[PDB]
Amino acid sequence: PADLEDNWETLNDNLKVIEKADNAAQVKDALTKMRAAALDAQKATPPKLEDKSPDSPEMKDFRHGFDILVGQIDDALKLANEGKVKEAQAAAEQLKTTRNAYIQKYLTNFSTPLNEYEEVSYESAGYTVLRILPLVVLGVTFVLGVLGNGLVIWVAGFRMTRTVTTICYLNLALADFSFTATLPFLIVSMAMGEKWPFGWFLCKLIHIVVDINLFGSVFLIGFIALDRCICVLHPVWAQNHRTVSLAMKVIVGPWILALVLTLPVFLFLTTVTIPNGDTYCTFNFASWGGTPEERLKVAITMLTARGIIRFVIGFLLPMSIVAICYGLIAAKIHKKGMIKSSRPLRVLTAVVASFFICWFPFQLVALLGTVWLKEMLFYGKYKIIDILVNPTSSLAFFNSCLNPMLYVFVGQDFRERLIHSLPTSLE
Amino acid sequence: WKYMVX
Ligand SMILES: CC(C)CCC[C@@H](C)[C@H]1CC[C@H]2[C@@H]3CC=C4C[C@@H](O)CC[C@]4(C)[C@H]3CC[C@]12C
Repeated sequence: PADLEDNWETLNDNLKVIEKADNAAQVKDALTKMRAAALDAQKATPPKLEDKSPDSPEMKDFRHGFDILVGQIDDALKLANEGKVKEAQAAAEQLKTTRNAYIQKYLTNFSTPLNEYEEVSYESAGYTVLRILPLVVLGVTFVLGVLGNGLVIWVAGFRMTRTVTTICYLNLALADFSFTATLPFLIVSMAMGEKWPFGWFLCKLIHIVVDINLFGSVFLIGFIALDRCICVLHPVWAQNHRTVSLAMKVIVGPWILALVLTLPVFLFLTTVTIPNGDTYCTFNFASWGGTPEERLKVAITMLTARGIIRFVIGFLLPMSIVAICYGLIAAKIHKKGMIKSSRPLRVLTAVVASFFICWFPFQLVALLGTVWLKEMLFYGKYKIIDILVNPTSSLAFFNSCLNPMLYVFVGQDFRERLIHSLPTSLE
Repeated sequence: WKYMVX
């Protein structure tokens, strides 16, 4: 067992002490601490992790790089024991160059998504059908989403009467429609092993439309829950204050919040080109500001902040609202008689179950991937997290075509209004 | 690690 993080923390910390010089034994004290850290860093090599065997063309080369690292440490160490602090610091500059090679080697392999279509570890027929499965789910979500939410845009948007309810369903329909309309670009990207055959402009346009509407979808779901909660708990306040004019103002909130949380996509998402002929639409971590050492710490904190916001703001906030609001509604109906209970109980327990079943797996996988970010960076561990992204993503994406039946067409006025709008159709 | 929506 060994921790590469504390090793490279010791290596970078002592490299700064060597630049301070100020003495001769101070360079020797730092280089000795660097040599101990480089030895442990050689012990933390993933030799057993990737084909455990002696004398290998790819396993004995990552261990040979530390020999050149330890070799350069001795070069600066022999010149330090001779009192010459100038030749010792000059040899430490080459020691920084190889350190920048390992940091870039960690960042490039990290920003490169693992192409599970060519890896031998996922060659079995089981993994082969589990890669087509999220593609099929996105396929049926594309057709059902653009039609299901398209009908709501037409019916509840132009055929029904402008109420607070129809405005809520229209915004929810415009969110899921704009999202599901980008599924063809994401299904061919997932089918090519996370590659991006589209331009740099589409890499930023599509993933912004995705993050804005998906954030909007869950935020509006919680907004509908809040509005439904106030009607049942405060019916007198609703008829005297719940107006269409007020709903026009307070509903821009969820969209502004979805727009701000998408700024990281607008600024740091771009098309990167791997050394061979492969293009990926990801965060270009190996092309940010500061020293290469600084690019390592800002990459973890950025993805940590992104994983926290995805879980807390993107799930804990709407899930708590949905659970509490419909829970307070279930208590208000349990109080008085069954006058308001015109909708079956399967309707009340579906908006809280469909939102949880669809989002919790993906939110759980993305959350585990955030707490194991460093384990994936220094060791490439927890590859099951990457494997489960697409399957759990498609499940959450499928919620964008279930909301029409859960919220809109579950009522009586919407379903019959759609029938009379289409001429000569089956009932 | 892969790019995740959210
Ligand atoms: C933090 C996440 C994970 C869970 C949510 C915890 C907090 C915010 C929740 C849990 C139960 C909630 C309460 C449940 C019921 C009521 C009664 C209602 O008339 C006013 C709000 C009030 C008092 C809620 C306030 C918010 C509340 C205290």
